[PDB]
Amino acid sequence: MTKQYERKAKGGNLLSAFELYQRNSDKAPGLGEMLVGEWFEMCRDYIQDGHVDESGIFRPDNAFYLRRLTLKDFRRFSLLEIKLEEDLTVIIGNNGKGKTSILYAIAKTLSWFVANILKEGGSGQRLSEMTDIKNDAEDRYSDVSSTFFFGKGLKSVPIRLSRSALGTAERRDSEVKPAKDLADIWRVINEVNTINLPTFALYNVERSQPFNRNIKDNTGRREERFDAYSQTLGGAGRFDHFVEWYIYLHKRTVSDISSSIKELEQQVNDLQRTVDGGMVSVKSLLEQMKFKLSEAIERNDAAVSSRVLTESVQKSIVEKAICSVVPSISNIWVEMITGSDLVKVTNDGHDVTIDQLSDGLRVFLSLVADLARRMVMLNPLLENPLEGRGIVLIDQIELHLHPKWQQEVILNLRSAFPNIQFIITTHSPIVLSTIEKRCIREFEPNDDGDQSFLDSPDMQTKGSENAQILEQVMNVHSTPPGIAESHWLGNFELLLLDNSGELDNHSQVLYDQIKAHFGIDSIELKKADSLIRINKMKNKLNKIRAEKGK
Amino acid sequence: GRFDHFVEWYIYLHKRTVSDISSSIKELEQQVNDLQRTVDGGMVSVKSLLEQMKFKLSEAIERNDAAVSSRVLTESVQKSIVEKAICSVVPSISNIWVEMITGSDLVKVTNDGHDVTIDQLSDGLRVFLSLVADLARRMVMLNPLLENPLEGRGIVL
Amino acid sequence: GRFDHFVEWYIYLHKRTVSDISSSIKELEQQVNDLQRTVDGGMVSVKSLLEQMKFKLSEAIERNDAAVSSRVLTESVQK
Amino acid sequence: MRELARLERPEILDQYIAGQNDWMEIDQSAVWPKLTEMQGGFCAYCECRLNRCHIEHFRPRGKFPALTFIWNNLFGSCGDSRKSGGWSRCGIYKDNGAGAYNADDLIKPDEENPDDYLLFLTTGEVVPAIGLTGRALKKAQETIRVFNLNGDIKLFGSRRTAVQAIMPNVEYLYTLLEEFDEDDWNEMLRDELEKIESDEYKTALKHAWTF
Repeated sequence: MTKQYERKAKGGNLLSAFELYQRNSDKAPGLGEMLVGEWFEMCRDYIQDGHVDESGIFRPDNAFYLRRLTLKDFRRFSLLEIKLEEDLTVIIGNNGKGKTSILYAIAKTLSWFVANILKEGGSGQRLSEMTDIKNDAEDRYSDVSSTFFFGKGLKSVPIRLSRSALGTAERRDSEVKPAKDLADIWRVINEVNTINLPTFALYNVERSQPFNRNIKDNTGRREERFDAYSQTLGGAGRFDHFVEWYIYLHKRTVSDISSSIKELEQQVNDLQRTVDGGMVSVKSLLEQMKFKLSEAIERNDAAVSSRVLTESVQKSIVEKAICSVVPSISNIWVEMITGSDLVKVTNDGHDVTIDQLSDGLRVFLSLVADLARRMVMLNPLLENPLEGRGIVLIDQIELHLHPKWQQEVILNLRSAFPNIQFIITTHSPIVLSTIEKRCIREFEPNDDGDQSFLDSPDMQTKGSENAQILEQVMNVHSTPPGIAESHWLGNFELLLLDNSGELDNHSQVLYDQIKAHFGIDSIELKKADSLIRINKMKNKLNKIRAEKGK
Repeated sequence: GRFDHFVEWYIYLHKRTVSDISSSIKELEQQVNDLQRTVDGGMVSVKSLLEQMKFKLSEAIERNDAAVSSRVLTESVQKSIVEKAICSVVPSISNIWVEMITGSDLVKVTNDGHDVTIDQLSDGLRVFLSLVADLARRMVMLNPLLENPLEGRGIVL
Repeated sequence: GRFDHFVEWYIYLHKRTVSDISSSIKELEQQVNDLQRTVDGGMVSVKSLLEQMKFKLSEAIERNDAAVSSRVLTESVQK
Repeated sequence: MRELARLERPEILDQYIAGQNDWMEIDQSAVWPKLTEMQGGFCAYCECRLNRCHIEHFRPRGKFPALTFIWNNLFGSCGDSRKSGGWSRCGIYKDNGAGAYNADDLIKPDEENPDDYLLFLTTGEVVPAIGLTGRALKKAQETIRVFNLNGDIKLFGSRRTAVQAIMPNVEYLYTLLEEFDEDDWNEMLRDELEKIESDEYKTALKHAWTF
């Protein structure tokens, strides 16, 4: 029984060494000398092995991603099976096809991972029993089944999330035990030695929110590593946490690390000045600063010590990520005015404060900044913490973005975060023009929920024109059919072939409408002119062929 | 906009359909439909009490509608004009109503062919429905004198 | 005592028993009895094309039995 | 569409007779090399490349049960029935969408010529041919209405860009009519008639090239 687990550990398995570690860790050394150590060393190798390839990107030996997602009686899906790619998966379809529901189900699945990492025996989010159940289904329960991949030793991590409507005879339940096991391995090896936890994030529609800038949310917690999991699957990027963390980094960079720690010891010396002035009478500030020293001792020791890298390097890395992914903003830095601490960026050469940034350049910075924050806080043992593993669920990456800026958004995101499995659900063809054919899942525009598969489009979308992607993949005309001014070339050809290619009474006046509408330099009039010449000299060929024949 | 105000005004306007507040109409709503249940014109002497039970109830519900058709708006006419505007503009919704077959006031639409709740809609059809529904509400309750209140003046950004 | 939950429960119970199995089956039975007391002599022309509501009486009898196929309080009996 | 040369009846379907068994009993692989020789591996309804394909019955099996095993009813279909819903063109659309139609209200590519009843324009849109009135005009409308040529986006846009991709070719080849002589300039059009058959769209480019 022990021998089978040791043979499985020799053959390669993360879970097989875990119960061995749990059964030999509770006794004394001598009986545990090198016994616990070899399984700890092998487990930490299986988490932390990685190599630098020929392109310079750190690639882990045991990548973590989601393989398959199965939705049974979930919202509008009868029984839907989706196979997800390793690096990027795009789900496209009309308004009404459940492509936000897919991200919602994956986020509900990842909530168990996040909660069980954060607290031992924790509980993640659960499916609702009012809206997520299919109102047409007669089984009155819905289950969401996912499979996770964590290397060759861990081929499958199953998880099911079940929910039954009220009134059922049998209470259907979840089977989140393998997610519990994997997050237990990560948490109990992280509590004793530092590792690189993965990033789980969901960027839903509710990132499109105004900035308040008067935000005095609870000061003190926004520098601890497990704060990076705080409301990370909520749907909205925690730009509040990012800007509080960035003011923390600016103050610590300009004061705490340039000329050592000073802002605490100056008021320590103030207390040593005022401690023997007679009657003391200062008990309100006698103790509220004394634990600030304890805070800076037991929280900054991780960030300065060998587990978490240098804070100035953290600032440089998050600034580099922001100016690399975010299109026109090229630098981000903080001003300290009398009574205020405000962050300003260089947008198109103009120093613009965050609150008056544009709504299409601020809700993408709210994504990139928060994502880069969570990677640099959760993956500190890397030269580039943006190369850490994780799963990120972006909903409508093309939100509030110009078509000029949609041509590089997913290229910039995949360049900055190579090891993140992005799962995006876009509407625009221009985003699809930068994404491979195999990375696209699609919904046909007749999709009442019965499909057991989502398949890629037939034509390649990586270099195709936007009109071709719109008119072959998304099933939309290039010129609108609800406009009588768009069918004028077709009516021109009908009225011109009615009278054998002569501009007699109808084709000439309709040509005048085309010329007066589209313009002299218009490509539509260019086709019209070319077809006029080609079809006026066609009667010459008709006469020549008639003379040859008879 | 105020989509919660539109939803509250919509369920209010549906519950007031068709008895209003003059009452009058409420006192011509309950007992009128209960004549044919009990005694039906007296031992069924004249069964329907002429054909005036149809044609909107002997044009006496229409008594508080003939000067309330286009001088002001009848609340059933207000509800029908808002419904027509929503189904005419907003895409992949072709019917909208309020149900209380359960215990809650909830509005439903007919997304594609499936009768789903507004909270069981998309996030791109519900936003456009909120815009069109709220704007059509403001036009029908700011233009009482019009035959079609959506043909009124205004500026919308 | 919560005279806030009672009002919601009461309006809930009135809503599920107004457009459902409700206090209208007595009105339907009285309508059928009053029509039958007059068409007994003759003139079944007012019964032939009003037979749809008389069949809808039995249709309203249908879908009610599942509410009373068990020993539990009906939502219109609680009210 | 195209003249399909109905060459020879295969001997696979001679043993099985309609009425005794349905269409599902025969294996589907013994008829496709017989059909692809005369079709070129093409749906002859959307005039259409077969990346995925199945066998389509020109007249429906449910209405005329003793017509399936004649071999005059078998053609290729743009797409396959295994899609959980299928496409909206060629063979699937007639059996799934559209509505009521008559057997004589349809054009059959085996003997009837589609050149003089329907007309492929340069914009990718099909129209009825000029001078056409009456029952044949109603047939020319009805075939397009049931086969969705004026219709689904992936067919209409692809046909439009395939015809529009050769417009400079047609223009510059035609503008040298006075420069070149008779036989060596009609040699260009026989070169096109030897060129176009290794493409998806043949009669649309025929209508774009000559008339």
